[PDB]
Amino acid sequence: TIPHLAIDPFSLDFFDDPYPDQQTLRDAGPVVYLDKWNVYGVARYAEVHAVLNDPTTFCSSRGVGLSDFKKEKPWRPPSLILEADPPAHTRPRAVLSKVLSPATMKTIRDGFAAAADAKVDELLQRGCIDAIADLAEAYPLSVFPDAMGLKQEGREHLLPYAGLVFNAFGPPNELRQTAIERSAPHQAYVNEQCQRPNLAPGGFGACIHAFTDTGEITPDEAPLLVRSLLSAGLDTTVNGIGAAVYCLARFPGELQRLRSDPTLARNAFEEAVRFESPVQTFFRTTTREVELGGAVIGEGEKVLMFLGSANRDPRRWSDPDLYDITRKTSGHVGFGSGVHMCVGQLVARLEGEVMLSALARKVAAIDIDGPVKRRFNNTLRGLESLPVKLTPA
Ligand code: HEM
Ligand SMILES: CCSc1ccc(C(=O)O)cc1
Ligand SMILES: [Cl-]
Repeated sequence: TIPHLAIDPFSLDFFDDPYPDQQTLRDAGPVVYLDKWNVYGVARYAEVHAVLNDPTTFCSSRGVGLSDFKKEKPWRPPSLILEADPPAHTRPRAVLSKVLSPATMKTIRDGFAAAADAKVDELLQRGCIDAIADLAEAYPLSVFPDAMGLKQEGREHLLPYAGLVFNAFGPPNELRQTAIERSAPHQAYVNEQCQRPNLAPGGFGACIHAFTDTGEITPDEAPLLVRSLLSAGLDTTVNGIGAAVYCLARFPGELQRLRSDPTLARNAFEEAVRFESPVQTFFRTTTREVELGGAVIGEGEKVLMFLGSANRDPRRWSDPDLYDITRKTSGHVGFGSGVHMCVGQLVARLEGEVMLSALARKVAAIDIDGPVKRRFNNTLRGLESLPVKLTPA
């Protein structure tokens, strides 16, 4: 009943151009079996959305990577939020929700926007830049570690730790095993910065620790929740802003629309999250036998969701393969959906908005003027290098 496919969604060929293989996955049926890794796959919007929105049947506490925590030892202590189910999930979720709240956004917005304008002005002096190292990486690196309250020393470890995290959701291929081999110093740095004494007053980290007396979390939970923000909050935004710039460079008509109405900046970023989905895939584990898209999946089975594919499903989206900054994007699953829907989305959107705003006001053209290089990762999609020429408005 369920079709069996030999496509490896964690192969370099697949990362290099996933879209044909994703259509193959979608069109094979609502539920496929991937023989390469012995997991179920869902690549259509309807099923991805369904799975995300049934956390009881499709749980996160057995890991959202290939590895099933009931069978194997997690490579690091489980995340208290990503890798928990309700009810254990609920109160740590509420804390991060309050730390990364509207009111917090209001306190950091002017500083994030100043840094974005400053960076763009700086890049315009150089003219010819690498939009990944010099922009997509540089800008979040200039605001997010400070917003966390991290010391200056050791920040070089943040992006490698994050790449390690996203590679570790994948299967035990060479990307994963190589990241884990080199992980020790990145883990040591991160875990040490998660302790209260190391997090500057006023920051997200110190705020998490200050929530440890409300009865929502205990002091011994706070360092792992800081760990969550250091895992999830930098590299994703780097790839999201990277996606946006790449899109504006490939769709000059849309840069021109953005320039003419900079208030389109927030939706232009959202549409880039749909179009390139920085977080491409991750898993759930079935807690019982279940019927999904007319197919029967047994208990204790891993289910691979293709978020990027869901976001390009022509069953859901008109002209899914176009970047349209005035698209009604609501419903996209680039930030997930349901109880685990990205708790950091206000931070991401704020970074993305104020950067695209800066570009909209200061830049007349973005032309690729060098070889584009992709960065390969088991679950993150994004570029290694994007040489562009920026023309000042
Ligand atoms: C464009 C940028 C981002 C993207 C595409 C993204 C994507 C996602 C997705 C797809 C999920 C759902 C995972 C699941 O359902 O298992 C998620 C959850 C989460 N994200 Fe984000 N994220 C981004 C930015 C951020 C930022 C900036 C932070 C922190 C400041 C953050 C922290 C988290 C955390 C802690 C979770 C776990 C939430 C939960 O399990 O309730 N993310 N993210
Ligand atoms: C899979 C969505 S991105 C993400 C990575 C790490 C964590 C965490 O460490 O809790 C949360 C979300
Ligand atoms: Cl760790």
